[PDB]
Amino acid sequence: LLEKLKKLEEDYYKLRELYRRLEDEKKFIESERIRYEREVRRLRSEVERLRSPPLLVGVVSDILEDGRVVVKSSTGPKFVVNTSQYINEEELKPGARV
Amino acid sequence: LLEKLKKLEEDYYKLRELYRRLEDEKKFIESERIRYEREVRRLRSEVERLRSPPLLVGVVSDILEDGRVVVKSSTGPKFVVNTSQYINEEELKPGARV
Repeated sequence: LLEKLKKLEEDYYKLRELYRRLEDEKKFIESERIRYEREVRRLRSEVERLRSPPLLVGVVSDILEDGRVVVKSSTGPKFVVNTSQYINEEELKPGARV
Repeated sequence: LLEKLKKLEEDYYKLRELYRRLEDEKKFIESERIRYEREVRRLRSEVERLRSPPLLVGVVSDILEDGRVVVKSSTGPKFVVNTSQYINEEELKPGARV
């Protein structure tokens, strides 16, 4: 009865202090989490963007109605390549750097 | 004295649980903190492979208005790749060693 309630009160009090004390130690940790969040995102994004396979420049030197477009590449030689579905043969005129 | 013992007991219960949620929140953050810190040091490795030798000189051929830069490499081919937020594009312009 009386004995029962006092033991509960003591035990709530005891653990209230334990959590309050721990909270502090991890508040310092949260501040750092945020710091690290900014950098996790910014670093990863700038590396993958530069790492991308170099998109070489060609100039639509010839064109055909069969899908093939002869692009004089800036490496030296010409290549005959077939264009994607993003770019269309309507967009590809002579003099068009691609 | 049942009245006395209850009043102290109810006082401590609410504070105890209030701190417990904060402790639980900030524990979870602790683990994520360590995971993300390891990732900033790993991402700095990716960054540092970009900074490492071999390196090749390029000179900027032109600036496209879409936020990409066309760089004529000293090998031959000019290539279109994205820009960084490490670098500035006010330092990039036609003839700009990079």
